[PDB]
Amino acid sequence: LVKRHKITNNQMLLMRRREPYKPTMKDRQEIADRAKLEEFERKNADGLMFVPEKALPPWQKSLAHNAKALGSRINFRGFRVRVADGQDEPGFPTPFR
Amino acid sequence: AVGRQESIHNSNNIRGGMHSSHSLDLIMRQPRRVKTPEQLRALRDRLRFIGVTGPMPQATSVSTKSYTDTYGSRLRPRYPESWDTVPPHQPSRELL
Amino acid sequence: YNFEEKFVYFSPFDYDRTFALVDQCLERAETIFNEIGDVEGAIRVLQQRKEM
Amino acid sequence: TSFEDMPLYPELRSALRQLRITTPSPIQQSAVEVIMQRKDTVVAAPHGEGKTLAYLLPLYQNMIKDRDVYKIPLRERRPRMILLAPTRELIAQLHHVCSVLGEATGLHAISFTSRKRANHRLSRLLKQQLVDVMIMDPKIVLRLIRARRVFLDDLRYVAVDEADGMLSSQHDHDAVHLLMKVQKRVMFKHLWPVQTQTVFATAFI
Amino acid sequence: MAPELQLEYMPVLFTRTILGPQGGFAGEERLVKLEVARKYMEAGHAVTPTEELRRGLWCYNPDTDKYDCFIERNEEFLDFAARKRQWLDVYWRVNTGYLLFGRQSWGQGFLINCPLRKRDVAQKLWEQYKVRIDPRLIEFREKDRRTGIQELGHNWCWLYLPGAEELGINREVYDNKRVKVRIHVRKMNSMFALY
Amino acid sequence: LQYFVPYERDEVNPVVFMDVTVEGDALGRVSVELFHDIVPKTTENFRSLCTGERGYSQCPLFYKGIPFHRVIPGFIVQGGDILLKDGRGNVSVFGFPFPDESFEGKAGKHLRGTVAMAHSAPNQNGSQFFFNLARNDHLDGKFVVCGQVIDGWEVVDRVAVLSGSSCGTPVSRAWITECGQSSGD
Amino acid sequence: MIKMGWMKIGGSWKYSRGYNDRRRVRFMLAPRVSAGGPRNRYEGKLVFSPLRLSKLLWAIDTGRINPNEVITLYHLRQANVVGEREIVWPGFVLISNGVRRVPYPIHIELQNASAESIRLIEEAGGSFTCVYMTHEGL
Amino acid sequence: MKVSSRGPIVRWALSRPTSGLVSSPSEWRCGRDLSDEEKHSGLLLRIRDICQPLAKNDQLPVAVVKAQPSDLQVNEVDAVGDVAALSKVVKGKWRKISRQKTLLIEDDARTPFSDPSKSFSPRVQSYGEYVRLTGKLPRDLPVLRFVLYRDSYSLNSVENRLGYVLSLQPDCVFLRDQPGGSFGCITQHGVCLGVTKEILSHASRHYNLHPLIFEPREYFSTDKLHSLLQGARGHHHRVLLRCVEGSQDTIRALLKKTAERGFINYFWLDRFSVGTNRFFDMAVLAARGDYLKSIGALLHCVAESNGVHYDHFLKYLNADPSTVPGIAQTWATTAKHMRSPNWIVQLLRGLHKYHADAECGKSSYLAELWSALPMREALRRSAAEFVWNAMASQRLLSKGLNVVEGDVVRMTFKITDVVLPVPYGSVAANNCLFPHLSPLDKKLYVEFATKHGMSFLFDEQMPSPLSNPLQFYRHLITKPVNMQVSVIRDPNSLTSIKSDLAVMQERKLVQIGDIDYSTRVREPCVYNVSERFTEKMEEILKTHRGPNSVVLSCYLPEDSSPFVMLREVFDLRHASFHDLYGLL
Amino acid sequence: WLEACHIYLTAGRKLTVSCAEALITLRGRCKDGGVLRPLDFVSVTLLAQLLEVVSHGCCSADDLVASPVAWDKVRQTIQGAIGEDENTIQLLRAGRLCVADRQATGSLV
Amino acid sequence: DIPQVRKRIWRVRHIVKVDVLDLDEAKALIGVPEHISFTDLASQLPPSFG
Amino acid sequence: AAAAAAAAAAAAAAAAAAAAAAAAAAAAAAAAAAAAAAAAAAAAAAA
Amino acid sequence: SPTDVAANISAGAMPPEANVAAALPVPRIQYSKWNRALRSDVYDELLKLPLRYKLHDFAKLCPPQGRDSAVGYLPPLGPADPLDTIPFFVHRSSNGVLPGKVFSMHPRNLMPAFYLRIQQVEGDMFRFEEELLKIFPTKKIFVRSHSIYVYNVALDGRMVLHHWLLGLGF
Amino acid sequence: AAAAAAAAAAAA
Ligand SMILES: Nc1ncnc2c1ncn2[C@@H]1O[C@H](COP(=O)(O)OP(=O)(O)O)[C@@H](O)[C@H]1O
Ligand SMILES: [Mg+2]
Repeated sequence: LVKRHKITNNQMLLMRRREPYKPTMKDRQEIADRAKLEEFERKNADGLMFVPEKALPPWQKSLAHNAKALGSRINFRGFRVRVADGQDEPGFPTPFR
Repeated sequence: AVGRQESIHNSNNIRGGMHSSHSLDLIMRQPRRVKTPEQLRALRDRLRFIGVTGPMPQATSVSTKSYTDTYGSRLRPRYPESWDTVPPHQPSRELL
Repeated sequence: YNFEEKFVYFSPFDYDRTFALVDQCLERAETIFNEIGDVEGAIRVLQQRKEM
Repeated sequence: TSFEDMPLYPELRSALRQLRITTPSPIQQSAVEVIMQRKDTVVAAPHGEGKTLAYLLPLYQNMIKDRDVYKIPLRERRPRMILLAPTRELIAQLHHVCSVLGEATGLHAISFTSRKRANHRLSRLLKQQLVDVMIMDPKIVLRLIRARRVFLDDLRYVAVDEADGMLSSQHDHDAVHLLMKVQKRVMFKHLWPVQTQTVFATAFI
Repeated sequence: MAPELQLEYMPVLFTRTILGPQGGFAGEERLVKLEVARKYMEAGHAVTPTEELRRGLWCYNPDTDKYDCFIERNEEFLDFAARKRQWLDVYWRVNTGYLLFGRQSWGQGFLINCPLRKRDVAQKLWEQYKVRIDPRLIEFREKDRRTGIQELGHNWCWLYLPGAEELGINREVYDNKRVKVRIHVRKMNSMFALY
Repeated sequence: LQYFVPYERDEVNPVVFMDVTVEGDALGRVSVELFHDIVPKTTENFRSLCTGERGYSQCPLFYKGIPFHRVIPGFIVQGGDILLKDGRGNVSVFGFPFPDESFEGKAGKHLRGTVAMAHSAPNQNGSQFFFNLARNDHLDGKFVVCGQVIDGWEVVDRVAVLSGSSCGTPVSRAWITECGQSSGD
Repeated sequence: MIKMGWMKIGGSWKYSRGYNDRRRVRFMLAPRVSAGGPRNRYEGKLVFSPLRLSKLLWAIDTGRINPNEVITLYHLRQANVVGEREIVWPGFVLISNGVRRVPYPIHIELQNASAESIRLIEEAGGSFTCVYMTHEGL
Repeated sequence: MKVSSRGPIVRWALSRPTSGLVSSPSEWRCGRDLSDEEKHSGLLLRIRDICQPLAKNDQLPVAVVKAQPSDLQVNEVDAVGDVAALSKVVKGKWRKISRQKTLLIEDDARTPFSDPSKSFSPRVQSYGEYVRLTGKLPRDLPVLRFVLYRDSYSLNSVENRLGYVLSLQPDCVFLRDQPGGSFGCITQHGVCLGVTKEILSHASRHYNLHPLIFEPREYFSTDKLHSLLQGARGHHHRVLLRCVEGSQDTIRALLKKTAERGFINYFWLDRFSVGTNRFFDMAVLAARGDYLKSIGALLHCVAESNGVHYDHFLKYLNADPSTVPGIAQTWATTAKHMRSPNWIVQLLRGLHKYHADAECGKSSYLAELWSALPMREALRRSAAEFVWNAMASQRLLSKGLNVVEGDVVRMTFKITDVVLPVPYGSVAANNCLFPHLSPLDKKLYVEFATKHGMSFLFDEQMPSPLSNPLQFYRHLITKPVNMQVSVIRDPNSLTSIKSDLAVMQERKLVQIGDIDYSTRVREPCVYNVSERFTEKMEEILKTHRGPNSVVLSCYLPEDSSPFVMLREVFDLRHASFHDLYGLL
Repeated sequence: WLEACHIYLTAGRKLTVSCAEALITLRGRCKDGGVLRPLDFVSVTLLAQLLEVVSHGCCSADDLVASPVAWDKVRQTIQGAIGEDENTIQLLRAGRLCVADRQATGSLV
Repeated sequence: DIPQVRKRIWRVRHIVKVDVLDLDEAKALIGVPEHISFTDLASQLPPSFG
Repeated sequence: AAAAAAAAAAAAAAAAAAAAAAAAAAAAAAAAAAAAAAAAAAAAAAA
Repeated sequence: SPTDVAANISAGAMPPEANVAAALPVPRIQYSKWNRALRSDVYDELLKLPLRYKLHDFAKLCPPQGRDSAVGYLPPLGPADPLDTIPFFVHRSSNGVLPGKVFSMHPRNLMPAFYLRIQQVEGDMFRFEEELLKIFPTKKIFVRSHSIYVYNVALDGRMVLHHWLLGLGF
Repeated sequence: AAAAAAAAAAAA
């Protein structure tokens, strides 16, 4: 059904849209998409930070830890396991790289 | 009133008949009562603010006390609540 | 939303002017006691204000 | 309705004279203007109106403009243009069509496909000859990017010859991943502003 | 004037008159974008500036249809050429355009509620073509002399351009004393359609 | 005229510095020692507002870039209204206007270089403060004293002279450009 | 009602059909890693319930567990530091969650323990024995 | 009793520099002018002040310097004469020790697992394990000579990277400090012990906006270690000033007069930090024994340099004496987690122990911590250099350009030959031939040292560091051997100069002799600088109406900051100044 | 190659036409030099010295470093050096032309 | 009367009728002394009005 | 919400400011070409 | 802390060695009902906050190094100020854990909105409510004869509440 | 000996 509303004057009777100052559905989608794109670009303004092992999502953290388990128990620098699930290479130099 | 953009319409209408803003036009026609910046500064210095947040000078007279000091901030006079004279309500709401 | 109605608060200082008057009178009495140097009077008057 | 009306360098005019192109196809007429205006573009044509030239010649004009007017330097593993095509035969054809333009305009274009020692051959090519254009499959381009054999620091043009297949699952979305990496590079601020543009030539939409 | 703007532009001397926004008058030295500058230079309509060219330049005379009219590029000649090119530019902008108007027409109807006036035509000319003109110059047709345009679809009026006789635009245009402003009235959105 | 520090400096007490700029013209730097032994709550509030440690609750809790909305040539120099820089709203780092702690001795006497926290109610402190400019007997016991001034008193006096008026409203804009914490000096 | 929220029992049923549809009551593209699936609890698998070393130390400090005796799963159950819900075979595994030191020696007998927890116990001076048991023994 | 300092705590950066504008202070954003800091550090006098009867009668032209790391480039020139140039790039080699692990996953889902013909395909979990290829180190030639090009890394950061990547100790690597701020690109020779080419190359990092690249050249025997460690005999400096007022003619005239007349060879602020308390202040505090205040000032400078340290320092200062041990513990843990240098991590740990345990709650523990601190020699050298700056300023004030019975270099001597001693301990105070002048002499040196609290550098001696050996005789004024200048018009300051790594990437060779306008200098265009750089420089451009950008390449004889010469010529402001914070 | 050039062009050690030709050939068959599809100024100066030595008394190092035409004249004069030497001379001439194109630079010695 | 308000009124000039009042005219309309300033009045009036 | 509101304001400004665009033949907006002001046949009187 | 390590590294202030700091928080011993890890910064903030009741010394709150415990269990202390009387009394559970327990608004839907539910408060529930108003000014607080609900609060708020209670005699 | 007075001493 249509959401009826308590009126405060005949202007509300003549009114069709409850919020005239609000963009229509298509303009809302356009504005939301533009805002999300701008926020994403602002987030990505800096390079892709190479987060450590402990900061990876739950489905990569344990795999990386198991891959590098032996090196953790036997400590010697220069040991890196070339896992597959790690973060993808960005392609350009970054401040964190 | 010197140098108006509505001079043509004023001449066309007001000089023939009175307008709702006749009193405003008379006030604008009359010269300003603050002649000089020195006079303006003197009047501004004489001006006094009561609701201001900060402190107020009291060198004028030690015996003179402020209403807030005498009765406190939470207390207000029992204003005569009548149609003709309606006072502010709920100073607690007024604060913020 | 509109949950300020679940916490609507009405100040006794505004909805009971006698309470505000007596609170101010006790504050002035405490100030007078402090000026005089009395201690027991200030203690009792402040305690009565707190109880009110 | 004329290459003469189109603003083209004498080198490009000589290149098209060598190619025997004299009258622009409607697709070229519509696409050269926009690609010169430097906007991401989707060219569509019914299989043989000249999409290859439509999306190559303006891109070469832009590359020449960058190299001469803007004097953007050429680095070793940072090509200006990445061209994508699915099949090895099409890769070779695009390599030929780009080599003629390179010989005409002083630019350089390479192309690589599967061989005996693919990694060794490709790395040797990259080490030996720095290039302006690379015509290669998106899978190999992604391999290079992930092995940091190539970089998007100076990349300014991306061209896709079969956008349908390239962006469909028929080719594993490798082109889509490469384009997302390009978008990330464009978003990146600490490097010089490169307004990388993408051209998609597609006989079907 | 900035270094980047100068890098993307290039100075050029106009051998003849071109009325486009990137054009100029004969003997004009102007900074023009590289693309159209090269276009003109290869077509023969402009040349790279030089000291000899600045002191004096050869130009195109339509009487013989050859670049064989030598003229000195002095201040008075530059001023006159600027004025003549401004007149021709106004004429060309008016003639090679289609003055859009957005008006209200209740229901379907056949004409607009509020007829167009010389002030409205002048304001639209300024808005679109960036040309300032006295409204008295605009003159409506016989059908539109009394009540303005007052009709949808294709409409046109006359715009008089004085000074053509002085400047010498007798044979460079169709009629040197009149310009046909071609208008198109239409129903547009609420925001675009005023009055 | 000569300036003498009212009380004795204490190494334990925090020090807070602020630079004052008038009409884009820098004047110097004022250092304030906060009486942390007698009014810890107000001291912490003032220090946090000057340093900007806390984030935002209703407005940037930071005295940087805030004007002195109320100046008098020889009474006070007031300012620091973080929320409404005009000088109307009063805010605290704690989130609510906290009450007066103590007016006993050091925190109850107003002197020349003394600093205090202005309040719109006799028990609602906030962000805006004011430096005294002379012995203000009528202010003793009414406004909490937060600390004293060690350096920059000449800057404070010059600010008062430049943008002062018996009306209280400043003549020329004067504000805080860079404020923060310091060490004992 | 699905598309209109809560409607009165009075009426207005015409614009509600999904409500009645619900009242009347992708995996194919993903591969199977193993026959039993990931993290399959096949019979005989050693899936120990966690036992926080911090929890055990807190119990000892409060006084529900006597340090003077060799702690066992039976002692933990009787002290009520663990519930019957988490007593499934093979039993408990000691985990050093947020514990850096054990101030006093502790003698424990659990069915498994982490290397860090064993190291902490040994360094403190106590002892640990991994008393792995069958169902009958437990 | 908590540590304390004297000056205000100003955080140069922002809590969140998202708009490119890094400096928090408004004046620092518009451009940092270190005139007051230089005056307090000893650079009191100017050659133009000496010449003109009045001082600062005409305001010097305003300029902004090293707003981009590529702007300043420094190349070392060793006593042998060979210049430090980026020849070729070698990457760290790895050896694969394990085989890639694969797992068989069902190829199709319709066919049941019970079917013997079930099809499985492999998927890679780990491509393998790799280990850095430690080469073979001959026992006859343990010393390795290399060249290091660092974009914006401090020498301390480079040493820390070598230590943690390679697991070596700081005494195994000898890198001579290079004049000029560390922010700009710096290429210098270096000597290391017990390291191999492969691992020394592994120590680099090629895929960062700020490249730190190493490359060995040849092995050498331990006999020639001293010869290799001998101080460099030249520095080629390439500088780019962005916004300079005036015109090409007047700028060139100013530079011509500066080159002809030389410039004073002051110890620029690269030796003593720009913070409120300087290295020599810390040194004098330690010498007089107020180790508490010395460590407080050290932490103060570290806090000013680093944001997180600034966050924790204020918490420590304002912490209640009951909770201060926990605040110190949290600070130490945060430093360890963010992987701050080991010396500062240990200092914070010791501070926490001092506040927690009553055993360590005494000045003896603080003295032990300061002794363990490895910066003491650097602070003492900074104090000696400050004293030398003050004495040189006094010498110029008293005598002036003319030379009268003054010390000269033993190859009528000239002012260029005139030299003054820098007292690096009692050994220097004795051996060096101080000038024999009635107003200025060893007596005035000692008086100044005593009144400023630097009496230790005369009472006792200080060892000469092996990395950068001491130079007791430092000339009074110096004249660039070569000096080339170019001026361009760029009101929006989009000009840039290519770096050595950029030239190498484009495959051309690197030339250090002179400014390469065709290759190194890039014409002004939007595609020359990053968008972050434009956002950072817009604030400067809103203040400094400098239409001229100056690209200069000069040579300096032994050790001199080109910023000293540029200060004597113009009034310079440093958009990037964090590099001057030597510690951390 | 650079070390050999230094030790030979050293004033004390006299050179010969054959040695200069050998150095030219080595520079042609160098490896770590710049791409040759300009050239480094140091190598250009050394090669100009070698060419003026080869010219048998026609000392024109200044002409070679100043004007590109001198490079063409020396290429015509020399006959023995053929092959990669032609490309080397061409690229050196291009590099020196580019260097001389700039006059805004001022050597404020 | 500021650029933003002028932009808005220009945008909606076909739904809005505008009247102008100089500061002097507004001050006379409200009836306050000429020496008092609207800035002072604004500073005095409460911020939590509506 | 700030980003969405800013985007909405920008969209409204863009869709409400440029009521009409100069004819492409006179000057191509997409090619960055712009038309200057021709006040030759203008008047100064307030008509 | 106000610093953004990632932003500082991007700008160039901090070195690129703080990637771990930018990604994940500093290691600690998380406060759990089986481990009373007392955060000195949290307790210092509680001390600085203008509360009406005096708090105990953090040294007293921390156990020795009454017996030492790694988890950090200590019996409840007394009021800091004997003269003053606390209007509310808080009881500990059989395990000594404090009342604060965090729940969820719609556990069935796994809604990420949580609220703290304090219980075992026997004295002036409303004075306890007022103290909670001072501590969490912006949160919605409701009082009942058996419990006090603080909405939009989570494990961090439970930790802060437990620190405040331990600072008090309880 | 004016530098001694010109450069004031500081003890951080
Ligand atoms: N203006 C043109 N005139 C004549 N031939 C052209 C023209 N443009 C492209 N071609 C030729 O027509 C053929 C098809 O061109 P091509 O670009 O490969 O087709 P498609 O658009 O499907 O990719 C080729 O032989 C090409 O050389
Ligand atoms: Mg094709």
